[PDB]
Order: sequence, then C-alpha cells, then structure tokens
Amino acid sequence: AALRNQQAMAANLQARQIVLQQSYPVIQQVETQTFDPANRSVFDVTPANVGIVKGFLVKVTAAITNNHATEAVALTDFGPANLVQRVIYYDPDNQRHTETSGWHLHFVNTAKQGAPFLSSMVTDSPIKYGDVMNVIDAPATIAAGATGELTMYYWVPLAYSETDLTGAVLANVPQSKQRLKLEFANNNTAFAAVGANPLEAIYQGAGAADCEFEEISYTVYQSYLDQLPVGQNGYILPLIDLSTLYNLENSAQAGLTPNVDFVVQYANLYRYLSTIAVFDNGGSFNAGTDINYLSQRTANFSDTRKLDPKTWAAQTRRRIATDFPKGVYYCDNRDKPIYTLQYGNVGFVVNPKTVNQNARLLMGYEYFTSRT
Amino acid sequence: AALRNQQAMAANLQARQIVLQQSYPVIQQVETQTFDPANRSVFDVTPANVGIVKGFLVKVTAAITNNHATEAVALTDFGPANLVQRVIYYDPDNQRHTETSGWHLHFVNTAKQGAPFLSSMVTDSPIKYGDVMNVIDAPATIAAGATGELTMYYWVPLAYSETDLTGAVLANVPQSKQRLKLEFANNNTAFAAVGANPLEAIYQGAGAADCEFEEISYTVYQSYLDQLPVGQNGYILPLIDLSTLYNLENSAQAGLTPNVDFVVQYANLYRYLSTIAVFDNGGSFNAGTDINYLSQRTANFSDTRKLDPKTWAAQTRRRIATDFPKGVYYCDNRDKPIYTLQYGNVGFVVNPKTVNQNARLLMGYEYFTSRT
Amino acid sequence: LRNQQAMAANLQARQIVLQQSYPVIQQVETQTFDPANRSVFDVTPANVGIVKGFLVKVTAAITNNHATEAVALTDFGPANLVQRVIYYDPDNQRHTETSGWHLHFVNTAKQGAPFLSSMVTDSPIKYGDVMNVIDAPATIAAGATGELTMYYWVPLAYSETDLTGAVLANVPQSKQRLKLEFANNNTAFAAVGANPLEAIYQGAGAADCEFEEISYTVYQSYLDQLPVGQNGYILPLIDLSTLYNLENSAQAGLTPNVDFVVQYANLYRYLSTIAVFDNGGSFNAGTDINYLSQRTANFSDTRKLDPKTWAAQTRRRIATDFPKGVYYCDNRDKPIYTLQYGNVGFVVNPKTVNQNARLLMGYEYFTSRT
Amino acid sequence: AALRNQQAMAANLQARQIVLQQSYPVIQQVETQTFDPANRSVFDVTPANVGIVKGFLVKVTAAITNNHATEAVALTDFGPANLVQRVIYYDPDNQRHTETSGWHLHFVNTAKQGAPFLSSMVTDSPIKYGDVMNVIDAPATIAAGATGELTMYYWVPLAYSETDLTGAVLANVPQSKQRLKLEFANNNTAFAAVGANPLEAIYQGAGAADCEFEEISYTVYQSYLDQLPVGQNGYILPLIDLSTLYNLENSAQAGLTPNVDFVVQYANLYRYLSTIAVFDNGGSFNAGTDINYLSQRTANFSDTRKLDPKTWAAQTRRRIATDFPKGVYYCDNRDKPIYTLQYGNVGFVVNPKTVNQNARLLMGYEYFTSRT
Amino acid sequence: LRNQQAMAANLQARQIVLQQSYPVIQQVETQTFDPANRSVFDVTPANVGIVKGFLVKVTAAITNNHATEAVALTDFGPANLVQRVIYYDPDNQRHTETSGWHLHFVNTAKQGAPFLSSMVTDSPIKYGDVMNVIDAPATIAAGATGELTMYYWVPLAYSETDLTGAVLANVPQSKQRLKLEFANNNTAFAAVGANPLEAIYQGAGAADCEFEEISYTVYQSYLDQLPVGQNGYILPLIDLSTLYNLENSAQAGLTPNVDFVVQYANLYRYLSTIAVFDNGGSFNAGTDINYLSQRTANFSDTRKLDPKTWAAQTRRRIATDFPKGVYYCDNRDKPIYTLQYGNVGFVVNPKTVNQNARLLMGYEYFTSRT
Repeated sequence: AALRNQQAMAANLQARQIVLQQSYPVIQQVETQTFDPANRSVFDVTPANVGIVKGFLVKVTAAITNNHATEAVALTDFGPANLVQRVIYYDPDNQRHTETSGWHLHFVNTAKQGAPFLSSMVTDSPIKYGDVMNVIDAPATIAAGATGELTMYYWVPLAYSETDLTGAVLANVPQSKQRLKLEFANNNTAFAAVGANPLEAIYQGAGAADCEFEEISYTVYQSYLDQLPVGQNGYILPLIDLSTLYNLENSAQAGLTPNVDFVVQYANLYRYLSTIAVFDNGGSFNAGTDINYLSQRTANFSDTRKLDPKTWAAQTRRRIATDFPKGVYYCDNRDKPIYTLQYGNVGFVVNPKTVNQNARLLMGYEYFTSRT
Repeated sequence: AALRNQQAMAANLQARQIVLQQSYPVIQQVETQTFDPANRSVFDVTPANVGIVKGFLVKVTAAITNNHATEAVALTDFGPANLVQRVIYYDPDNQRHTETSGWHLHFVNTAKQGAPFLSSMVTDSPIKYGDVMNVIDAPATIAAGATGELTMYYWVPLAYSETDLTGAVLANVPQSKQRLKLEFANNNTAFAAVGANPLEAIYQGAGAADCEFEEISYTVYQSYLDQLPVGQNGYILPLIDLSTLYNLENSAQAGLTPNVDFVVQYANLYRYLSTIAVFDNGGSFNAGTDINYLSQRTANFSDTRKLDPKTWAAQTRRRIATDFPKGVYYCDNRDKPIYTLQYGNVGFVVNPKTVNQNARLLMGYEYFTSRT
Repeated sequence: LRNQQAMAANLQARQIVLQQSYPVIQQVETQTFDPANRSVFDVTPANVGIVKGFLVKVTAAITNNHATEAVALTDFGPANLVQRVIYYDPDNQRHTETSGWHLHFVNTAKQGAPFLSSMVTDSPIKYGDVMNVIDAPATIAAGATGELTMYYWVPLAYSETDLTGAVLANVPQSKQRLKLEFANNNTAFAAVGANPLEAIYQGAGAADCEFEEISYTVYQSYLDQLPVGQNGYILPLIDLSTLYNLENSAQAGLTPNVDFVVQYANLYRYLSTIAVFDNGGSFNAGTDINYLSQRTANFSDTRKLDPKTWAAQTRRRIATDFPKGVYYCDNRDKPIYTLQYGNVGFVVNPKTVNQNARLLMGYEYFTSRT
Repeated sequence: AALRNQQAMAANLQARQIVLQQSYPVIQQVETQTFDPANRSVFDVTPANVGIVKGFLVKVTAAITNNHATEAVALTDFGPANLVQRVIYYDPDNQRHTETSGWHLHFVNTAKQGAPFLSSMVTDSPIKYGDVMNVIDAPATIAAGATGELTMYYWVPLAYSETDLTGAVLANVPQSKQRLKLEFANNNTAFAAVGANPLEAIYQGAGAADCEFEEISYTVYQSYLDQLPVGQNGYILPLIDLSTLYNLENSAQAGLTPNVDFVVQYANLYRYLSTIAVFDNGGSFNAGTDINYLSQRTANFSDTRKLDPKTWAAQTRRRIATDFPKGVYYCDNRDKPIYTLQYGNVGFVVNPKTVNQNARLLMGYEYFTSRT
Repeated sequence: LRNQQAMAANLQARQIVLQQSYPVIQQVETQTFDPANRSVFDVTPANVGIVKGFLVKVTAAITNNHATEAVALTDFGPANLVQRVIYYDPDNQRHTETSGWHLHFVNTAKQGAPFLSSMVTDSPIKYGDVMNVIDAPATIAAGATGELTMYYWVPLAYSETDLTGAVLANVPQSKQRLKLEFANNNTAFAAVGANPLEAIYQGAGAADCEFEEISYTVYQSYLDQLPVGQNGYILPLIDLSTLYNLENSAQAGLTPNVDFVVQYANLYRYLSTIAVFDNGGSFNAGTDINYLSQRTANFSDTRKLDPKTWAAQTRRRIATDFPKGVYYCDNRDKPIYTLQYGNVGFVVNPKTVNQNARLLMGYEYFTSRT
C-alpha cells in the first residue's frame, strides 16, 4: 500500500537516467513557411514521429510596413512576443498539452531561463560580444513609410527540462500524428490604435490603421531523443514521466472592485509550478500603482506571501534578474507546487487599488497533471 | 462458407456500437486561409491524424465586386454552391474517397439532411427565429459598382452518417498524411456572360466580365472520434466499416437525341445509394419540359420507376421537401442500393424531348465499395 | 452491476405502461386577470396516474395608450408573456425552475422547429396560419389594442415515449404546485434604449402601454388506467425516480478576447445548453463573439467554433436560427456529466463587451432524486 | 564482416524491384500560381505526403515586355533556364537534398536525357512533327515595345531515375511536410545591361533597364509511386535507396591565374556522378579559347583525362549529342563515381590561358551520400 | 569492467583532495618589455602540489604616432594581446596549444558570460566597471596613447571542482613550461582593408601605431597540503592521467552552397567546438552562412541549424553572442567521441565565399595520457 508508488518512483527515475545516458539528443527542422497574414494566419504543423519528443523551438520572422502618411507606431510592452497569438499541442493519443497565448509561453520561457529569454546581456567587455545576431529583435518604433524587421523565438515544452523528462511524449505510433497548432498575429491583431487595448498587439500608435505585414515566416525545429535504450523487457522508459502532462494554459477573469480581494481559485488535481497574473486594467498596464497587494492563500484565511507590489516584484527580480513588463506579475511555486489535495483549496489574490472599466486578470499557469 | 461473413457482420456492428458508445465526438478547426483567387485557387489541406475521422465541415466566405459601369449580375441556379469547384479526399494509405464537384457534394448534403442543407425554414412564428446568422447566404443580385458577401458550407463525408461509420477513416499512422484538396472558384469560373453556360458559375449577367473576387476565405473543421475503446485484443474497431469506401463522384456523358432513350450504365462492384442527373441542355436548364421521362432499368427491358418529370419530381419532394434546381434530378436507392451483381447490369435513363447543341448529362453518384 | 437488471426492468415496465395505459389531456384551470392587480399564480394539478406535463395557453390584450408613438415586438415577443415557471411534485421536490423564454426555446429544440409554428409552403390548398396558435402583432400603433396567444409545454416526462422525469400522482393526496409568474405592466414594455430581454414590446410609446387583461388555461397531460401485475402497479422505477428539469442562471465578468467559462455542476446529466449574450441590452447576430465552445479541464475543447459554424450545428437541430444573441448546444446523445464539479465548462470568448454584459444560461438535465 | 552489406545490397535491390513491379506510378499537380515578380519571387511549395516520391516536374511560363523606347534585348546563353534562380528541397525529416541554381539543374536534366532537355530535334520528315507545342521556348530577341512569352521546365530529382530509386523519399509521415523552395528570377536578375555579367540573366541588351516581367506562372507536378507493396513484415522497401541522398549542389571558387593549374577539390564521403564547371571569365563566356586544358586528377600528380578544350568537348558531344553553352564544361563519372575514400583526394582542374578581372569557376555537382 | 572500481576510487580521491588540501594562487613571474625587442617568453611554473591553472594578466600601452588618422578596436581587440599559448608538463607532455583569442572564448564559455566582464544593471549603488579588469579604448586617436588590460586563464584542471587534467608537480624537479607569444608591432595593427583577425586595432593610422610597452604577470593556482593515507598521497589517478587541452586548427576549401566538413579525430572527447568563418578578412553576422551542423557518417545531422537558431543555443550558454563570424557549440554533457577517425564532423554550408576564405577551428577536449 503506497509502497508500490515508492517503487514506481524509483523505477521511473532509474529509467529516466538510463534514457538520458544512452539516447542521443537531436534538434531537427520539421517545417518552414513564409506567408502573407492577409491570406492566412492559422497553421497546423505535423511533427515527426521519432523517439521521445522534448519540445519545439519555433523561429518567427516578420516584415512590417507602416504605410501611414505621417504617424509612427511604437512597440507595445509585449511587442514581438505577440507574433504568435496562440499555441496548442496535441500528442499522438490526441491529448492536449500546452494551450496558451504566445505572450504567456514567452514569459514562462523567460522564467525558466532565469533571464529574458534568449536575450543578450550588456557588459563592459571591450571584446565585441553583444547583440551580434539579433536572435530576438524588433525596432522600438516604425516611422511613417518605414519597414521594420522582427525576429522572435518560442520554446514549446513537452518535457519539463533537459534533465527532467516529466511531460515528454513518446511518438512512435505510426499513423497517429502529433499536432502543433500555431495561430499567428495578423493585420487585425498586431496593430493597436491610440487608446485601444495593446495587450495582444505588437505595435501601437497614431499610424496603426495603415500598418501591415509584408510577410511572416516560421520554422519549427523539433527536439527529441533518438537511439532509445533497450533492455530485457524491451524499451527502458520512465513510465511516470511519459504518462504525465506538463502544460501551460491561460484564462481570463473579471469582476474586480477597488479595495476588495479578487480571488482566482486553483483547480484540484493539477500541480501548479508557476502562476502569472496580468492586470489588464481596461487597456491600461501600470507598474504596480493600481494594486494594494497580491497574495496566495490556502483559504482558511491564511496568506503565505501577501505582499505590496514592489516587494512582490523584488521576489521576481531574484528569479529573472529584472522585472516582467508593466502589469505582469509572476509567482514561482516550483519546489512546492500548489496542489489542492495536500493543502486544501488555494487561490491567487489581487486586491486592486484602482479599477478601470473592462478590467480583468489574465492568468497564466504552468502545471503537471496525470494523463489518467 | 458465407457464414464467416455473417459473423464478420455481427462483429463489425458490435464494434461499431462500442466505438460510438465509448468514444467522444470532437469537431476541431484544422486550417483557415484568406486568399485572392487571382493569385491562387487550389489548396491541399493536411488534416490531423487523430482517431477515427468522420468528415470535414468546410466554411467558405467571399466578397465579390461587380465593377461594371452599368450592368448587374444575378445568381445562377447553383450560386454559392459553386464557390468550391472540386473536392477530392485521400486517406493515409493514399486511397481516393470522394472526388466530385462542389455542386454535387452540396446536393448530396441536402439529400441527406432531408431539406436544403443548413437552410432556415420560414414560419409564422412571432418569436424572432429566422435567417439570423446567414449560415448559407448570397445576394440575389450584385448591382453595377456593388460588392456582395457570400457564405457557403459543405460537409465532406467519410463516414456515411453520425451513427453509421461505414466509410470512416482510421488516421493513426504517423508520417502518413490524409489530404483534402479544394479547387475553388476564381475569376474565370465564377462569372458567366449572358448566353454562356451558367453550370459552374456563381453569378451570370451583363456585368459579368467586370466582376471579380476581392477575396475568398475558408476554414476546415475536422470531425472525429477520440478516446477510442480498447479491449483484450487492443483497439475495438469495426473492420468492415473502416475498410469500406463511402464516396461521391461525378461524370459527364453526351450523345442525346430527341425521343431516344439515353442510358448511363452503373458500374459493377459499387453499391449506389443515390444518383443525381443534371440535364445541361447546351447551357439551358429547364424545369422538366425538355424531358419525356426518366427511369432506372435493369436491362432486360425492365423499368422500376419510369416516370414523367413531374411525377419524378414528386418523389423527390418526399425526400427533401422541395425541388432541386431546374434540370437537376434526384434518385434515392438508399434502402436497396443499385448493385449490378445482385440485379445484373442497370442503367439510369433519360429520354429527352428537346436536345440543344452541346447537350450532356452530368451524373453524380453516392456509393459504397470495398477498399480491396 | 445489478444495474443492467434494474435498467432492463425499468425499460420493460415503461413499455408496459405506455402499451396498457391511456393518454389524457385535460383542462385543470382557467383564469382571466389584470396584471395591475396580480401576476403570480399557483396552479394545483390533479393527482391522477402518471403526469407527463402541462400545456399552458396564454392569451393577452395589450393597449398602446400613447398619443402618437407605436411599439414593436422584441426578439422574444410573446415568449415573455410568462416570466417564470416553477414546478413542485407531491414530495415537495422541485423539477423545472426557469424563465418563460428559456422554456420556450427548449420546447422549440425538442420539436425540431419553432414550437407550434406553421411552416410556409407553396401549397395551393389553403393550409397556413389559419388558427394563429402562437401569435402576436408585429407592432401595436398608438391607440391600438393587440391580441396575443402563446403556448408553453412544461415537461415532467422527457417525451411521449421516454417517461424519465414523469411524476406518479395517484400517490398521496399531497398537492402538486405549478407556479406561474406572468408579465406585467412593468416587465412587458421597454422604452427605446432600454434592455428588451424580458419585454414583449419595445418602442417610443412603451411608457403608455398596458395590459387590458391576460388569461391562461392549463391542460394536464397524464397516463390513466395504469397496468397492474402480481406485486401491483407495473412501474418504471428509474424513470419515476429521475428528475428531468430545466433551470436558468446568470453569469457576468466578460472581457474582450478572454475565455469566459461557465462551469457545469457534477451529478447532473446536461442534455442541452442555451447561452444568451445580453451584451448590455444589445443582442447581436454573432458579431460580438470570437468563438464558443465546450471544454474539459486538461483535454481542451470538443467543439470550439466560430459563431456562424456554431449556428450551422443549430440549424441542423431546429431548421432555422434562434433569435439574435441566443446560442444553443445539443448534448442529448452524450450528456455532459462531470462527476467532479467543473470538469467541463461552456465557453464564450467575446469580441466586444458592453457595460452590464452577461450570459444568461439555460439548462436541460437529468438527475436522480437521490 | 562486410558480408552483412553484401546481403543488405541484395535485399535492397530485391525490394526496389518488387516496389517497381507492384506500385503504380502517378504524376499529379500539387500547386499552380501566377504572380508579379515585382511583388514576390520566392515561394515555398508543400508537396503531398503520398508513398515514395521520385521528383517534381516544374512548369514555368512568363511574359516579358521590353519597354525601352528604342533598344532591343537578346537571350543570354542560359536564357529561360534562368527563370528559376535557385531550387532547394527538404524531405519530411527536414534533411536537405538538392540545393542548386536553375541553370545547373537544367544542365543536369540535359545530361541525363542525353540531349537538350525536352528539346525538339530537327529532321527531314515531311510529316509535320517539329516544335508544335513549344515545351521549352523563348524568343531570341524582344524588340523595343514588344512582349515575349517564355516556357521552361525543370525536373527536380529525388530518385536517381525511373528505375533506380536511390535518393527517393518516403513521404508517409503525417504532420511532417516536405518543402520545395523556388527562388524565381525577378526584374533585378533577369535583365543584364550591355557589359554587365549575363550569367544569371535571361535577356541582355541595350534595352535591358526598361524590361520587366508582366507575370510569371508556375505549376508543380509531383511524381510518386502509389499502392506500395506489403509483405509479412509490412511494407517492402529498399532501405538503402530510401536512406541515400541523391543531390545536386553548386559552388563558386576564385583565384585563377594564367597558365597555373586551378584545382577544385572534391569533398570526401560524397560519390560524385557528374561535374559541371562554368568559367565565368569576369562576365565573358568563351568557347574554350581562354583555357589551356581541363582535367581530373587523383593528386599524386596523376591525371585521368587531361584534355585540351576541344577534345574535352568531344567527350561531351558523345553524352548529349551537342555542346553545352560557351564556357560550360561537363564531366561524366556515372559508372565510376569520384569517391575520395577509394582513390584518395581528387580534384577538378582548369588551367586557364586568359584570366579577366573577377574571374571564377562555378561548379555544379551531382552526387550520392548517406543520410547518416 | 574493473572500471567502475577505478572511477569510484578516482572520484573519492578527488573529493578527499578537495576537502583536505588548501587552494593557493601565487604570483610566479612578472615582466615588462618592448615588443620591438622580443615577444616570446617561456615562464617556469613552481613545482608544488597539484597545479590547476594559470591566470595571466597582460597590460599594454599603445601609441598611435600617426599624424592625423585614428584606429579602432577589432572585434577581438585586447583578446589578441597574447597570440599563442603552449603548456608542457613535467613529463614533457603538451596540454593546451592554442591562440589567445580561442583561449579567451573558452574562458567565456566556461564562465557562462563574457570572461571577467562587468554586467550593467539599474542599481543606484555604484557597482559597475570600477576596476577595468579587462579593458581597452574603443579608439586611439592620432597622437594618443591607450592603456589596455587583458586576463586569460590557462586551464590544466577542468574546473575548481573537477580535477580532470590537473598536473601533479610536487613530483620530479623536471620543469614545467608555460610558453607565451605576445602581440607585436607586426600583428597588433591592421591597415584599412587588411584582415583584422589577429589584430588589436585597425584603421587609417595603423602603419604608425606601436607598443610603448607590454607587461605580464602570471599567477599560478594550485592545491597544497595534499592528503596522505596508508599507501601515501591520496590522489585521483584518472584525473591526473587525463589531459584537458584546448587546440586550434585552420581549414580551407569552402565553396558556396556545398557542405564544408571538418572531421573530428578519434580518441579525443570533444567538450566544445568553436568555428570562426574568416571570409577572406570579412567577418559577418551569419549572413554568409546557410547553416551549421554536427554530423555522423550514415546517421545525418544531430543539429543542422540556420545561423540565428545556432546563435540562440549559444545565447543560452553565454548570455550574449560571440563576435561576428564566431560560432560556438557545447557538447559538454555528451562529448563528441568517434572511436573511428571522422565518424563525426563539424559542418558549415556557406552562402558566400570570398577569396582566401577559411574556418579557424578551436577545440576543448579530454584524452588519456596513454
């Protein structure tokens, strides 16, 4: 009783280690396409069915021309992170894993790297290191009549990390394809007029109505483990890792009122590793000034980290070495995931100071859950 | 002897029922694109490889501008049903299933619904039901200088129905993609000049030469069964259903002469569920007045339903609650499919009263046949 | 699993009852009144045999006393003659508790066409809207009086052949309660610019419109002459111990481009879902919505569709579209049944959200009396 | 030892034969587009995933108007072969096969046909055979104010030939698309001014600056084998054929000096079937007069065919029944492919007589190599 | 396989040594000179304990004596103050033999950020480039003198915790040799249009630039007070019998759109690979390359990537990009180890190839003293 799982854990970990030691990691291009967003913006990519799939690195480039006669546009807070609006992955058994927004996926990529994802840090080095290759790049502004070039990368995870295969997918089933759906930005989502909500946009400004994509291009690279190890009983595989879902999902909630605790409940069964809360205060994104405090509480009137916005931000600076954009708040629960079974119902709390019309909290979650 | 098939039938039906009871039906978007027909009109869609695929619901919208200085155009008899010129589906084994015209597919969608496909019936209800959502819609005329908006839907079937999986496709083979090819209308097929054949066109009239598509957009939704049931021997599956092809195909035949029986033979092996015959009388489509009678005969000079056009139309009114467009004739053989093996050669007969130059019969068939 | 035996028996008993008993539809009560004095009535059904449902006939005369302005039917029109209905069985257990408009939309969904409507055809024989079964003037001009007729079927049994949800009333003397709340001079007329959701007419002359009177007649449908056997009455015990109810609710908190999820409760087997997008008093034909869907936690959407494609599925069910802003979902063959509260939710991702926006939900479900 | 490969060879050949005998060859259109080069010239075609893919026949047509007021333009030596500037193919595993110039691909098409690709030979026949269909065609000159029409075809090979499936691609992986990238000529590459380098151009002359494409159209036809044969162990397939790459690639080298051997080394591992060397003598293309001799040598100061230009050309006349254009030299090593492992390093040699400024050798190779 | 026992023992011994000995960093030699007279020096390390590596500090003053033209730092700048380094252990066996710039890039790869750099932050407290640890003027104007400082870590041991490659020098009196070749007036300055690969400054005034002087100080890092046991010194025999070396090479023969493959040798366990595309003196930010990869014969590529995606992997390793035309590949967790010469190769498929193009390779590897 319960000892069977203690054994299962060791067997799973043992097999994970053997797989990591014996297999060979491969990153391979699976598809590349250049398109005009005016014609199409939704694509369904069919990755290869080889060994254990760890994730996908998605490269996105775009050329945007601001055709306005006189006005410019400037990057929104999320900018190129909004080149992909939504990403959804389905495994060979047609089970959904990650299903979230490009901006949420990007903030998690940053959280897991411990710094702005794939960024180039600035130093005093006289040797010419720096932003040489423009891996993630977008012009701060695009003047009237100008064309800007952007590059963005997203890592869509299946496995939790390079050493923790929890969430990985065994794609060996012939005739049963995986599916990576990408819903890209287009001329209706990428450009926000002055005064409009910039949340999902790339550029905002007085020239927005005349901005257009010349083209968008994407290349999907699939990362997997080949040459899987075989034993007496055949393929040595961490069964728990491969039967666990590691997913990112987002949601929206409204109903905030000044000085009243707004509580977003965590669902049961899911083990929440991180939580992101974006306070879209009716299109306004503020640097903590519209919030009294944020917290996580296990009901029973018990906060584990009720903090003023600046102190909450301080905890985040310890995790990613900088602040997330205005109105974006992060919470790390990786070592002790929020799990309602072992702590009772828990909720994420925001007590707003100021609430504009159409205010809402956009939540992003990272979690583990059993397939069955 | 022959008892093996009697058992196979029961096993197939039993498994079909288990699959229907245990699986979960899903309808999911697989691709959406907006394009200019002047640049391209043929697309190859790659659907997802998940479980048992039942069919595809294809949404098509378009904006058409009549740039003529003075003349209008009016819908042809088929109208928006001609937004898709041809549809062809190939399964993972690269076997062709349906391969037909958009107009034929649409008439079969109507026949199987028992009323004009996805239409809104008119009633005396004071409550505001009606054509609220314009699911299938097209302006009757497009004036000189005006732009009309159209919406059309087609159901491309694999399975015969929601409860009869005959024809369904098991798409689990990784690396073996299905293919749904769509050949859309364009500026050369959609607009017929006065006096030209309107068969494949959407609009016809004195302003036709100056009509053009501003754009066409399509969205393909895939309907399938997920969470397939497993048993002692693995996946429980109706092997006969999944190894049978349910296809729609069309053809053209010429050589008609006044008062002489024009006979179109049914091929052997195929089990014909329905037959559609369109009398394209050299570009003229008449309401039965150019026909003496229609029939189905098992050779051996034996008609099973030799009828005058109005009486033939009466049988059809019992099936779809109205008449098909001028010159379009329908025949239901669903309960007792035409099968040459069990009745000898059979043919569809039209004895024309009047025959114009370039007259021909366009035939549309719905049938079941064995993969092997 | 002695369930197979229970279900097998239940079904057999149902068939014997349908085969042996005789259907009766009988008037139980009629009343005429002035909404200015009263609008809530508690009808007492007859306690006889197995009760299947109630057909409620409502007629009304509305006078537009305005000097010069007319009013016109709202989208729901006469379907708002009854604002709410509640039914309590002899054991004090509630079955349906919903709005008149939701009840009407379910009546339509179950018929497969606008409830009790007259279809238009090319027939030269004079079939047509001869009897004005459900009827209301499109407009009532200043100084005019319009006559309206509306019918509602309050179901207990699921259908004429499926007695799930039916009520055995030959039982105790304990009374049934069919509560009806009718429209009144405060709910039936909406001023220009006001929310027309619960109103019958809207327009410039609304402030001066009033009911001349309202009348209702309730007909009770039941099975009499129940079959008897060895142990006694042959009865489908599962059918009679199951509740078939319609219920409504309201949810708010919608935000542009964000998924608004209405969770389904556990225990209930949801047969259909209706969601009305009351966009701050505006009712649009899908243009204010990105998509609708039904989703299971950690298994994504089973039918995420654009508004027109969602409407296409509905056209296959009722042969037309429901009124603007009204969305229907059929789950009859495979009822939504979570087992865990919220394992499944109804989703609406709005494109535009006005002030005071909300989703008015309507549900049809089965649940055991437990 | 080494005997396993001798068996593998026989198994591979046996399966190849079964596949050829049992499958059915199909050539099918996959995409057609008409475009204005001023708007776009690079396209990425997604072919169908059916059976074993042998190659693609690409039809290209164009209308070119010479808007110059007074001067004409004339075809360059390569002419319509420069309608496609570069072609690159990627298989489902995202592995690159052919990656070369349109002119190189065309010269190889010619070499493998044994005569100018898809040309019409001239004979004394009184029966009206001849250039009836203008399969590959381009007007010799386009006068001031005139519009010329061109047609060009390229065969992009995967399989080596119709009977040798070495290089063919198994495209059955659902969700893993192949990609055929075509970079077409445009108004900046197709027209060379007098004195400019004509290498990549279609027309050259005094009216070049005013020449423009009215349009370019392409149609890609995919050739493949359907109805693949199945055996006890499933699909019978030549594993060596399908795991070998048959590619064409080109490169450029400079640093030539009069009377000094210019040597271009062959890389190891690749089995080189043919070599093409184009002596772009600073924009001048001469009929051998700027070369002392050409050769192939296995280092160790050992030439296997050191020949004067005319004698080298004589060997080529035996292969394609005519000469390649000025400055284009061909070498057939099909029966005994250049392989550095079995002969040591080998190089292609050109000893120039005259060397202009900006001289270079453009090399084109045809080769086989292992995927792994 | 008594290897498990050997490795188990080696690792235990390593831990005892790290736990029991004491780390020392000590100056072994300093010298100031004029490159016009000499630029090659052979430093003699101290023979004490287990030697882990050498920290080499180099300072220089450069005078631009040109009348009116300035010069500016090349991409490598002060990293070219040392042209080459070679280390010989007491047994006459060579370990590292590479260029100063390759050594510097590995120092950066191992640190996970530009070696000994000062990161810029928003801190109001005055942290920053206070001490100019690695520093050089961006430009030196005509008539000006600039002061430069550069540091290099020549490793023997792989890291502070992994003694693989370390050298036992308490052993024989036989001397160690740390050979250093410094930049001189012929290598440090590149004229406009000349190849700047090995230079520190390039520009119109280059011909008249010269070193005023160069100074170096070598610090030796070692472990003293080695632990003794029964048989004597407790030592990780595998660590001390393994060589951890950096080496460079040059390859030519690149052709547009053709795979250029640099084979890896057998026996060596390659931890990292650096490839510099010296495109005839031009250094581009990936625009002259189609893709890079690592490939095994008859098993295709394990990482065929476009230049930007290749750079993305590097950004995860050093938090920025290496200079233009410099490409890095980390194989630390699973070192390239062929067993058969050339079973694995490093691939570069160039888009454009200029005259005198070549790839300058740099490797980090482990190999047994055999």
